[PDB]
Amino acid sequence: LRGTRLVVTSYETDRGIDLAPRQAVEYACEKGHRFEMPFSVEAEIPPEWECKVCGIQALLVDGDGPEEKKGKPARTHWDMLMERRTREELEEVLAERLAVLRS
Amino acid sequence: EAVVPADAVSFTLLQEQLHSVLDTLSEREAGVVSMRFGLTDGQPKTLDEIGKVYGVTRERIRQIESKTMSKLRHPSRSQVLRDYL
DNA sequence: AGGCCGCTGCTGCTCAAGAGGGGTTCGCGGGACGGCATCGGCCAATTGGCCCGGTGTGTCGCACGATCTGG
DNA sequence: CCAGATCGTGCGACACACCGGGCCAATTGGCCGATGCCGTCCCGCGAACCCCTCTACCGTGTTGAGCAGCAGCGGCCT
Repeated sequence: LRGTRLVVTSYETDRGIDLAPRQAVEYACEKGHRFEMPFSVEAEIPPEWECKVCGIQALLVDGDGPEEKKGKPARTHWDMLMERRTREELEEVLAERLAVLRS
Repeated sequence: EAVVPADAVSFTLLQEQLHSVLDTLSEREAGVVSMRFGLTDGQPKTLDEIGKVYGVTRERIRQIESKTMSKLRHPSRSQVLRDYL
């Protein structure tokens, strides 16, 4: 039989090569974890990353990251109740339930 | 995708034999060929980069490279390199 | 009648079904932009021709002439 | 005996040996400068590509052998 893992290789070595320049950017975690990351000089620095210690969101040493609201927390039972029913129906069922409870 | 030792040794021999053929060429010819194809470093530099070292014009770098290819692509130095292709 | 000391049996582990709505990919084209690639000239530059002008030194083509071996 | 091969010697030719002159042929090879087609990229639209959402007659159950530990029980002991 013949088989191949989807992996590519090159006839090439580490000796006798000059490495391109890189810059170390520092990131900090909420709990105090700090780490360094090497990036190419001809690169853009993203504002947010994941931590190398506890796998939580982390920002740069200098903070310039605001919050943009995401639109998909809506799903609850309350908003569906608003969508399905008007306020008067909820008020009258509420009044009936209080009446029977205090009865 | 397993490194076959025969293929690795063949490639190493090809790499060692390629430099010798460039050795018999003049200094400028071997230098410009190596820089253009990045044999020594792996980064193929532009014609202006090559001409900066020697100070010759871009067009000069264009011509000097062509003569080297004509020399190597001749029935006088091809035999040493025919097998590896 | 509970605690406890043994027996004895049992078990377990191991070796040989649609429909709608929406953001994103990519895939064709589609052309615009900038760039490098290809073709008449062109003259006065190193090597190498291509010789004049002298002899000499030394090979070769042949004349006079002596010695020697064979005929 | 003596005459040509071999060699001595001589005269000439002479194929260049020199080391120096004085111009030239061929043959350039660069890209000079001018002209032209292809690679890259930036949209432009559209086909598909993947994800999420909702539908209300109703309907209510998947072998042998060897060795060791634990549960039940007979029977003292208090």
